[PDB]
Amino acid sequence: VVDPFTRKDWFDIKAPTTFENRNVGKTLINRSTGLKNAADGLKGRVFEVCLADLQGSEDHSYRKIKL
Amino acid sequence: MSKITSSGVRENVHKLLEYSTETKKRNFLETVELQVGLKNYDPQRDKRFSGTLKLPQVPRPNMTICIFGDAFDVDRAKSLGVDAMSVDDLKKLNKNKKLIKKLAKKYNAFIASEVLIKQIPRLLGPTLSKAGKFPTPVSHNDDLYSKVTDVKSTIKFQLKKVLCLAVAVGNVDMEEDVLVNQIMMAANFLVSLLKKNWQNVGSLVIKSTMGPSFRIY
RNA sequence: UGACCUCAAAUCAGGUAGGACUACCCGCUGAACUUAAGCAUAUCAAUAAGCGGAGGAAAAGAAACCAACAGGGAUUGCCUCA
RNA sequence: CCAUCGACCGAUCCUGAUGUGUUCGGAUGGAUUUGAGUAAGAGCAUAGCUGUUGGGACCCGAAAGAUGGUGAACUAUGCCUG
RNA sequence: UGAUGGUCAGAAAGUGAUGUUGACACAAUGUGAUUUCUGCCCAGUGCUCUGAAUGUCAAAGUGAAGAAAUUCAACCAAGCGC
RNA sequence: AAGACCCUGUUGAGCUUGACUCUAGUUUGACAUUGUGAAAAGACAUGGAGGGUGUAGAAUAAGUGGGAGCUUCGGCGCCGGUGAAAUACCACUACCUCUAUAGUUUUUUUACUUAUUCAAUGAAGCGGAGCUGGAGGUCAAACUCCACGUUCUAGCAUUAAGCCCUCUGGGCGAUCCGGGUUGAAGACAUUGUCAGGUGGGGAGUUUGGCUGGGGCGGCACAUCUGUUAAACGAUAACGCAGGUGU
RNA sequence: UACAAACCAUGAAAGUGUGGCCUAUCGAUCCUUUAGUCCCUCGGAAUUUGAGGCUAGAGGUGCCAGAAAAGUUACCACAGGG
Ligand SMILES: [Mg+2]
Ligand SMILES: [Mg+2]
Ligand SMILES: [Mg+2]
Ligand SMILES: [Mg+2]
Ligand SMILES: [Mg+2]
Ligand SMILES: [Mg+2]
Ligand SMILES: [Mg+2]
Ligand SMILES: [Mg+2]
Ligand SMILES: [Mg+2]
Ligand SMILES: [Mg+2]
Ligand SMILES: [Mg+2]
Ligand SMILES: [Mg+2]
Ligand SMILES: [Mg+2]
Ligand SMILES: [Mg+2]
Ligand SMILES: [Mg+2]
Ligand SMILES: [Mg+2]
Ligand SMILES: [Mg+2]
Ligand SMILES: [Mg+2]
Ligand SMILES: [Mg+2]
Ligand SMILES: [Mg+2]
Ligand SMILES: [Mg+2]
Ligand SMILES: [Mg+2]
Ligand SMILES: [Mg+2]
Ligand SMILES: [Mg+2]
Ligand SMILES: [Mg+2]
Ligand SMILES: [Mg+2]
Ligand SMILES: [Mg+2]
Ligand SMILES: [Mg+2]
Ligand SMILES: [Mg+2]
Ligand SMILES: [Mg+2]
Ligand SMILES: [Mg+2]
Ligand SMILES: [Mg+2]
Ligand SMILES: [Mg+2]
Ligand SMILES: [Mg+2]
Ligand SMILES: [Mg+2]
Ligand SMILES: [Mg+2]
Ligand SMILES: [Mg+2]
Ligand SMILES: [Mg+2]
Ligand SMILES: [Mg+2]
Ligand SMILES: [Mg+2]
Ligand SMILES: [Mg+2]
Ligand SMILES: [Mg+2]
Ligand SMILES: [Mg+2]
Ligand SMILES: [Mg+2]
Ligand SMILES: [Mg+2]
Ligand SMILES: [Mg+2]
Ligand SMILES: [Mg+2]
Ligand SMILES: [Mg+2]
Ligand SMILES: [Mg+2]
Ligand SMILES: [Mg+2]
Ligand SMILES: [Mg+2]
Ligand SMILES: [Mg+2]
Ligand SMILES: [Mg+2]
Ligand SMILES: [Mg+2]
Ligand SMILES: [Mg+2]
Ligand SMILES: [Mg+2]
Ligand SMILES: [Mg+2]
Ligand SMILES: [Mg+2]
Ligand SMILES: [Mg+2]
Ligand SMILES: [Mg+2]
Ligand SMILES: [Mg+2]
Ligand SMILES: [Mg+2]
Ligand SMILES: [Mg+2]
Ligand SMILES: [Mg+2]
Ligand SMILES: [Mg+2]
Ligand SMILES: [Mg+2]
Ligand SMILES: [Mg+2]
Ligand SMILES: [Mg+2]
Ligand SMILES: [Mg+2]
Ligand SMILES: [Mg+2]
Ligand SMILES: [Mg+2]
Ligand SMILES: [Mg+2]
Ligand SMILES: [Mg+2]
Ligand SMILES: [Mg+2]
Ligand SMILES: [Mg+2]
Ligand SMILES: [Mg+2]
Ligand SMILES: [Mg+2]
Ligand SMILES: [Mg+2]
Ligand SMILES: [Mg+2]
Repeated sequence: VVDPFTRKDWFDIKAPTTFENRNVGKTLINRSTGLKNAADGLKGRVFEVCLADLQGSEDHSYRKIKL
Repeated sequence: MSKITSSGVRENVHKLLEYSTETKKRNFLETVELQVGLKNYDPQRDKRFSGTLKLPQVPRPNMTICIFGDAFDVDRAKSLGVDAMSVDDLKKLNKNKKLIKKLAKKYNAFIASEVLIKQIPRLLGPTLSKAGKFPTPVSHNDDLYSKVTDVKSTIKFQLKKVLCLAVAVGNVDMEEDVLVNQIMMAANFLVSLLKKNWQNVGSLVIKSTMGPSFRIY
């Protein structure tokens, strides 16, 4: 009826410098409007990414990091 | 309530006579062009209106005229009367867009005689006439020079499709109060032509080929 | 160190109010019996009872009146309107 | 004075002249209609008996309703002190 | 019923009872020591609970027409309905 | 002892209840009490300035009433040709827009405190800032945070000691400033007036007749046919057999 | 029910037809609504709305000459009645 995906804005996720491959990926959220900013409703999100991805090496395949 | 302010228009034609006798100008007299504002109406939606009565004194002091035809015409406007015509293009023309377009854009008023009943909706029609021409009711046993000198006094007041219609006439030769109320003897049509009559007024401006606006209604 | 404004105190100086009467008078408040052959609007009634306040009278009173006439001319009362 | 048939005035209905602010006017002639009328006034006033209505209403009589006041010396219950 | 409270009082109040109180309390009911138990029914009448969408829906307010009085229409709280 | 049972009365009262009609209270809405900001979606109004066609005029009209270099100049020039409407125009009006001034204006959110509301105290220490330490690790230079005299004991603590200046007195001791006593709450409650709901807690009243007592039944209560009805007509019973509100 | 004055239907006509072959099959005041006359009034004078009048229907009273109306009293009262 409305296709709610027309109002989504994409953001990039950056990991801390302790890891090597700091470009974790992308997320989305409802686009920032007058009533609600996208920023405040976006902080506090938790991403679970494999440690092997954050370092390239497969030796960390059995650990997964919450960011 | 009727926004008639004759005493207000007395001091305003003086302020018109300021920039037409005092203040600064070329030297002399010109075209009085006092305006209005006009609100509370609607250019579309409703209908149309018109009203012609010959004003007290002489408006157009240099009225432009072009008398049509030669049949019962001209022979009444020779010698003491100027203008007239010599048909000529009434048999040619009729295929040129101009000449008739030139006649309309040059002179300011024609006539209607008793034979022009043909030419107005035949030789012109969609070519002219209906574009904004008003034939003058003139015949034989009539007032002659009196009713065509009052043609200078014959003002209009028709409706188009714009909320302006702030036209005026006259000249500055008038005495200290020959206008003022002569203009008020022209507001009668503009009153009784609008829907709510004396209500559809948005502003009023005193002005000519000379002034701006001196705080009026 | 003195004005002003507002607010206080005194057994300050001098005054004033209260309470009473009931017949009449100026207001507030306010029933029901009754009548309607029942009864609720109505009626009794803008009355009884209750409260406040005067006087020889009180109140009202010199038009933000009546009129619709050929016009009257503060208030009050009687007769009439009815 | 009685019975009956008529006439006049008002209301209602019908007709609708000269005329005219062309919508007013309403002459004239009618109608099993209608009025507490006219048709040579009869009333006003005082008094009396009788009858009527409102009033306490021929006299006496409720169970009820309302308003304003007086009681916990009996007694019910709490408290205080014995 | 956790005090901006429950239950109750007063015509009102800058007014009161519980209250020198605070859920082992105050207030409102039913049954009626102990023993052993208190089954099925929420359709009705109550009581109670939510209202994201929602039929009904007052005054005020809104919009339109009208010269106005006014009329019509939309919206529409609680409640009812669900 | 003017039956207390029974009936009648257009006589009551106590009590009950979705009988009729109301009502205290309460609840819900609106208006007033009622003020100050910010933001959102937006609408307006006012000040600006600026903007435009499909052809044709190469020339971007969007409007309708008119002459003449005005501004040194003369860039472009002022009706005559190209358009339905004319190339400095002007004198101003009228529209409209899409930019800006920080103007009033509805619905939603959250900020303020002075109205209002709650409470306490013998209105005692409030707000802000500053001295001192404890820290952050200082990477300029002292920014941030914390604290700033009392904890084995059923004692005691009251009407300043001490120091500085000399001024039978002033300052420190006892840091400065603001005189908002201190909290809560806040333009919402509350309160006033109407409006809708709820309201046996309470108020007022009513709750036919006939009738072989009354009640229940029935309707003989408005009525029609035949008979009772006794040969005009009339004639009763909760008499007989039946009917009507279509 | 029989006519009077209209306007009609039917029938060749005379005639008949003013609801149902006859004897039952129904409804005041106040209020509202519709029709009619397009007539009178809104009272300082007018216009247009609005309102009020006059005449005829309808909305209904079945307790049918026409109140707006639930119970209980073994707590009971009064006026009476053989
Ligand atoms: Mg003294
Ligand atoms: Mg006294
Ligand atoms: Mg009273
Ligand atoms: Mg009496
Ligand atoms: Mg009575
Ligand atoms: Mg009686
Ligand atoms: Mg009674
Ligand atoms: Mg009264
Ligand atoms: Mg008295
Ligand atoms: Mg007195
Ligand atoms: Mg005295
Ligand atoms: Mg005297
Ligand atoms: Mg005087
Ligand atoms: Mg007088
Ligand atoms: Mg007098
Ligand atoms: Mg009399
Ligand atoms: Mg004639
Ligand atoms: Mg005639
Ligand atoms: Mg005539
Ligand atoms: Mg006449
Ligand atoms: Mg008579
Ligand atoms: Mg006589
Ligand atoms: Mg007596
Ligand atoms: Mg008597
Ligand atoms: Mg008497
Ligand atoms: Mg007595
Ligand atoms: Mg009573
Ligand atoms: Mg005692
Ligand atoms: Mg007792
Ligand atoms: Mg004792
Ligand atoms: Mg409480
Ligand atoms: Mg108070
Ligand atoms: Mg408690
Ligand atoms: Mg129980
Ligand atoms: Mg118990
Ligand atoms: Mg037992
Ligand atoms: Mg048991
Ligand atoms: Mg059980
Ligand atoms: Mg089962
Ligand atoms: Mg159930
Ligand atoms: Mg249930
Ligand atoms: Mg409403
Ligand atoms: Mg309303
Ligand atoms: Mg409105
Ligand atoms: Mg809505
Ligand atoms: Mg609702
Ligand atoms: Mg509900
Ligand atoms: Mg007796
Ligand atoms: Mg007795
Ligand atoms: Mg008994
Ligand atoms: Mg009786
Ligand atoms: Mg009673
Ligand atoms: Mg009773
Ligand atoms: Mg009793
Ligand atoms: Mg408010
Ligand atoms: Mg304090
Ligand atoms: Mg606060
Ligand atoms: Mg408020
Ligand atoms: Mg209120
Ligand atoms: Mg109510
Ligand atoms: Mg209420
Ligand atoms: Mg109740
Ligand atoms: Mg009762
Ligand atoms: Mg009986
Ligand atoms: Mg009965
Ligand atoms: Mg019965
Ligand atoms: Mg019976
Ligand atoms: Mg009867
Ligand atoms: Mg017989
Ligand atoms: Mg017989
Ligand atoms: Mg006939
Ligand atoms: Mg009049
Ligand atoms: Mg009737
Ligand atoms: Mg009737
Ligand atoms: Mg009866
Ligand atoms: Mg009854
Ligand atoms: Mg018993
Ligand atoms: Mg019994
Ligand atoms: Mg006997």
